[PDB]
Amino acid sequence: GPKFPRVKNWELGSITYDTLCAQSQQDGPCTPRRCLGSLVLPRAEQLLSQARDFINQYYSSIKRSGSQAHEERLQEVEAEVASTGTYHLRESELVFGAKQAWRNAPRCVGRIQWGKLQVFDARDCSSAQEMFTYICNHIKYATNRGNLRSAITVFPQRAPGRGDFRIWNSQLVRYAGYRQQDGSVRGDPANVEITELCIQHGWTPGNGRFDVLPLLLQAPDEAPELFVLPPELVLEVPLEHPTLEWFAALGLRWYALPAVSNMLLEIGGLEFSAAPFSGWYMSTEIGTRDLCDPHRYNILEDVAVCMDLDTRTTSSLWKDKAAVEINLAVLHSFQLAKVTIVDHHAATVSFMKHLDNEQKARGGCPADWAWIVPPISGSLTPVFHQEMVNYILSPAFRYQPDPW
Amino acid sequence: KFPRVKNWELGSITYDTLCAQSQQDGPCTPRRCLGSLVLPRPAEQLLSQARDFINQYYSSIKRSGSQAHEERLQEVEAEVASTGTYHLRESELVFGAKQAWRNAPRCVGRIQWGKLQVFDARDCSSAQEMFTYICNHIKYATNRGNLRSAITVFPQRAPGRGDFRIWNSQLVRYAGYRQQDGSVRGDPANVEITELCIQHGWTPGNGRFDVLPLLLQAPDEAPELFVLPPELVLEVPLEHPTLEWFAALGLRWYALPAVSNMLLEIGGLEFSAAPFSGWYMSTEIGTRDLCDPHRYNILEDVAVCMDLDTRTTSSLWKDKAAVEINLAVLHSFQLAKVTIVDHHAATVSFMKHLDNEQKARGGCPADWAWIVPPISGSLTPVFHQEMVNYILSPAFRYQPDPW
Ligand code: HEM
Ligand code: HEM
Ligand SMILES: Cc1cc(N)nc(CCc2cncc(CCc3cc(C)cc(N)n3)c2)c1
Ligand SMILES: Cc1cc(N)nc(CCc2cncc(CCc3cc(C)cc(N)n3)c2)c1
Ligand SMILES: C[C@H](O)[C@H](O)[C@H]1CNc2nc(N)[nH]c(=O)c2N1
Ligand SMILES: C[C@H](O)[C@H](O)[C@H]1CNc2nc(N)[nH]c(=O)c2N1
Ligand SMILES: [Zn+2]
Repeated sequence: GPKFPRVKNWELGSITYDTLCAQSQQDGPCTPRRCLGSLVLPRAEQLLSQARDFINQYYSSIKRSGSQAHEERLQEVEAEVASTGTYHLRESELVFGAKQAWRNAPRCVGRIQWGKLQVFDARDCSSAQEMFTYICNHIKYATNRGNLRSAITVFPQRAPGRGDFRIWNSQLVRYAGYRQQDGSVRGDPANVEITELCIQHGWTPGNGRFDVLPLLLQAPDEAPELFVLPPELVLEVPLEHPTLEWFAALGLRWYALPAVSNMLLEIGGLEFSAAPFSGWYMSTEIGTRDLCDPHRYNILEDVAVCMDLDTRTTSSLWKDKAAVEINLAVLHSFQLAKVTIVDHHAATVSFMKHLDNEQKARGGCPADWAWIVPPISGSLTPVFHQEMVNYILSPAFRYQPDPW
Repeated sequence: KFPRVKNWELGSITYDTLCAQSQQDGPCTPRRCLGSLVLPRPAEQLLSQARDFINQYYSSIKRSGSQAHEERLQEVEAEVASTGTYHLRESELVFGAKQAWRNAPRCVGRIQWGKLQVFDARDCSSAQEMFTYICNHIKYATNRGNLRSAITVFPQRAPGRGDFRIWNSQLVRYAGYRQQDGSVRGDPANVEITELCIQHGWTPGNGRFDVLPLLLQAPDEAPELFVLPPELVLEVPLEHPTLEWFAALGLRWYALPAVSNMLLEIGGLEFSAAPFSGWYMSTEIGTRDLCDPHRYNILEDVAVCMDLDTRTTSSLWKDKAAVEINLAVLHSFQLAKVTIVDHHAATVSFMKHLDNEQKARGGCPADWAWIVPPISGSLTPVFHQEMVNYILSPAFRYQPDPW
């Protein structure tokens, strides 16, 4: 009977109703006529009502809803907008909003960790050199010699008629992709453009499969400046397999720290164009997507040849078998090197726990089924059997187009 | 207006224009996507669905606007106006059936859509006759292992009476027997239907792979029980190409996947019993049927045979055993010479189908969550392909269990 989306788990037969989706103040790309759930990108008074709503969220979370401190903050916000066209978050409001944005992110399977996020405030930053210092500090804290810690650094918000703080790299740590004489790519094909941009801005490039890119950092109304990360700060894990002795001879490696640098963090209508955040990897990200996507490192055939598989027919399941060993290699190598990582089984189990916590706390959890289900062994994980409702809540992270 | 659809592996983009032909709303709204939900919960109407469908039929034979087209629209007007309903010509039924398959967004096997044997069983008046028709279908579709797609269409729904229904969800299914210890012997998905069969007089077996009888219901009658002749149900014992102990697990599956509980809708008419069959994609058996925790749940058994470390998720014992179970399914079907398709072959052919449908109709409705296989998703090309989901008619439609 409840007038809210009914949500079922088909493994366990259990039912919930999502009431949180009523809080959503932003349309996705679906209509009654057609579902667009699988698209990667969907394409004055406004600020105030967004600001008012965020402040209500803040005072709810500290249980001071309706208090005069709440009403005074409301009054203080609209008087700021009244005279400057914008307003500013208090420190504890920023901390709240950043965690809430992570909590609200439908595509993230790691949200059980949402309440544990180090928020570095960098809203004082005023140069690209200073952005560099801030980022190096973030990487150091976040990496913590392999005992990885979730973190976000928040640079100054968009200002009317002032250029943006931007990190040009899509991640803080990524490998170069060098377009070759014969059309092929050495390194990571995903990163051909950013690699070419780094060179155009004066970077002397390497010639390897795994060259850490430098950072391209843009302070307001200036050309971006180039910064090389000192190698001692970028922790990497050489890949070996627990029983296949030859795997180490492949010279494969990956970096410890997954750190998104190109997303817009929106809080109460305010927009933080540079606010890089980092966690730790789920092993499928490296072992399945990064290493096996045809349009990435594409190592599946090489590994299956080493494994002596029949690569000439689909029904030998050579792709499936090779992908499994590569994944096991990612896990074993990170474990050996004492770098935090989580396999897709533990990650999804922990996300089911998170669904249950959020059901109690907020009456639902926005989630993108296609992104939550891992790219190998999907139905072997509990999330495969769990219906999910997807909607946009704010605070939010947002994809933003490349600044070039 | 028209959604951009992108393949992320290849960089190629199409636009879906077919979706403007959808007449029926799905579960999503701009506020929230419900695309992952398995089921979401007069004469003038029927006349326009009928006109539209007849328009589709004559268009498909390139006789659009001809005398036979106009006179067939008149026939339908006249029949509906006098009786509240009408009847399809056999060739139109044939067209409608193929098109309902074509339009099925959860089906990865649609490259085959133009090749479907259609049995007209609309002259059925008893559970007995239904049983005979079902037996011909099975024998025909099975064809000693060289499987052939088929559908049998029983009499349509009528305003003045109950439905023809097949109580079973599939024609061939294994029994599930609830035990004293609250565990299940056989297939846990079929405990309820096994219990109905027993209640309607079936003497039950006691194995893990006991083929269920059929419960067939003619209008307003109690369902009747019919045992499938064991020589008609082709089965495949499962063994592994290199792991010799696998055969000892005594595992087996049936050759013929035949859905018997869906409703076929054509030109506004509803066929409540219209069982259809193709051939298996190996992951349905290897991954879902055998490995789902609420199914035969054999993963831990196999992984232990393979001597894997089960104590820890990080050894990827589940992933290892799942692949070997799938391989055993493929090998066993190929050895027994029964048609089967692996998920790589199937999804590659589906990509081709998307390309064909783009040229033919300017799109293809597809449910990404159902099209992407349950193991090795991103290792298939469909993972990287955006898809657009919507309801076209003719259609297969889910219907609730008759009891
Ligand atoms: C703590 C360990 C974490 C794990 C294991 C984790 C896991 C994941 C995974 C597997 C994805 C899908 C990525 C892909 O397929 O490319 C993802 C996406 C995402 N994660 Fe988490 N995450 C973690 C921490 C964080 C943190 C600290 C934040 C932000 C504060 C975050 C926010 C996001 C966002 C916004 C996305 C969507 C990215 C996009 O749309 O490109 N995650 N995460
Ligand atoms: C010829 C070989 C065929 C293959 C390889 C194939 C493959 C598949 C697969 C893998 C699924 C999803 C099954 C699941 O996860 O439960 C499916 C669903 C479906 N198939 Fe096909 N199929 C074939 C033939 C047919 C035929 C002949 C029809 C009807 C004439 C058909 C209509 C459907 C429908 C309506 C669904 C959705 C069923 C539901 O919602 O329960 N398929 N198919
Ligand atoms: C077109 C486009 C849209 C979009 N929303 N995201 C992307 C990039 C997706 C993407 C690719 N590689 C890496 C990531 C980061 C994933 C990531 C982030 C964090 C914080 C932890 C963790 N385990 N994993 C994200 C591209
Ligand atoms: C609650 C519910 C809803 C729904 N739409 N379908 C189902 C059953 C789905 C289902 C389960 N087992 C088996 C099948 C048959 C799938 C199937 C059908 C055909 C014709 C060929 C082929 N290779 N595979 C379908 C259940
Ligand atoms: C087309 C499809 O939406 C796209 O390939 C998605 C599918 N699911 C995904 N899921 C995750 N976690 N990451 C991705 O990059 C993708 N890609
Ligand atoms: C909740 C989720 O939608 C459900 O488990 C779906 C996912 N994808 C599927 N895909 C196929 N082919 N068959 C299924 O039964 C399912 N189950
Ligand atoms: Zn949707």
